Amino acid sequence: HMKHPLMNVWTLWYLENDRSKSWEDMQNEITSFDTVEDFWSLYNHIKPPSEIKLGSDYSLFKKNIRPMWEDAANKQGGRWVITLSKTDLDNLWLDVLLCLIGEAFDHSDQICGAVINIRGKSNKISIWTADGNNEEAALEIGHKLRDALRLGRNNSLQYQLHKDTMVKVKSIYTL
Amino acid sequence: RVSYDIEHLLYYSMSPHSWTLPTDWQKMQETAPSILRNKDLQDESQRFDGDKYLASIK
Ligand SMILES: C[n+]1cn([C@@H]2O[C@H](COP(=O)(O)OP(=O)(O)OP(=O)(O)OC[C@H]3O[C@@H](n4cnc5c(=O)[nH]c(N)nc54)[C@H](O)[C@@H]3O)[C@@H](O)[C@H]2O)c2nc(N)[nH]c(=O)c21
Ligand SMILES: [Cl-]
Repeated sequence: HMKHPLMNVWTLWYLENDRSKSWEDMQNEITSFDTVEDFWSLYNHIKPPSEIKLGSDYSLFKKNIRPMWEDAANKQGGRWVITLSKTDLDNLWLDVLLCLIGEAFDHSDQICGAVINIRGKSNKISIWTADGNNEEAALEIGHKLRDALRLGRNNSLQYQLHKDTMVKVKSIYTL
Repeated sequence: RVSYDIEHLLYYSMSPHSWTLPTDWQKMQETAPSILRNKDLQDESQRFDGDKYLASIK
């Protein structure tokens, strides 16, 4: 007991690299947590992004929201994409996780989750939001990220609608 | 709003409860063994150091 409660319940998903399954089937629900200490409990006992296989993902989403386009919470939504050192990547991922659970965003209801893609060429870190046409919320979330993650002008920050993504990229907001 | 800044989140990382195994550890071992680490609680050599992580930022 005596653990510090979080505002929301979060679920960690692990996209496995298994071509014998469809993409949706690859999504493995690891566990959920709703206190700060339980988050660190999970974090201290799962491998950082820089240590897991290529083609796999880590996704942290609010309870009852799946990390996929099909989920009702994401249908009308989009993502702030950050295009990308092992230490640099792990720490950036952690800082995003701490922004989420710490509720650093004023438009909290618009937050769905965050996804980190681990690929051979490069690695993406994305923050998914509920309504892509809600520019006020999207921009506010965008500014919090750039400020919190201390993103320099070196790297870019672009918002992409899920509908434009699945049709194969158009970025409607940039910061 | 129930919120926490990075300072406090990092501080709570050095609690004992932040090192003990997750509740679903058994099921995690059964469904996703490839991503698990630090299985020996006696060894905290690779435990996350929040105080240093906070100090490293300046
Ligand atoms: C988020 N999402 C992804 N897929 C699925 O995963 C692929 C890679 O995504 P991705 O998110 O890894 O994209 P990128 O690598 O950045 O580039 P991107 O341009 O999107 O990647 C295309 C490349 O990925 C290859 N690819 C196709 N299926 C997969 C897969 O299951 N896993 C991986 N790692 N690569 C795949 C494909 O052959 C091509 O070379 C997408 O193309 C969707 O099929 C989803 N499917 C459903 N139903 N719902 C979703 O919400 C969803
Ligand atoms: Cl606080």
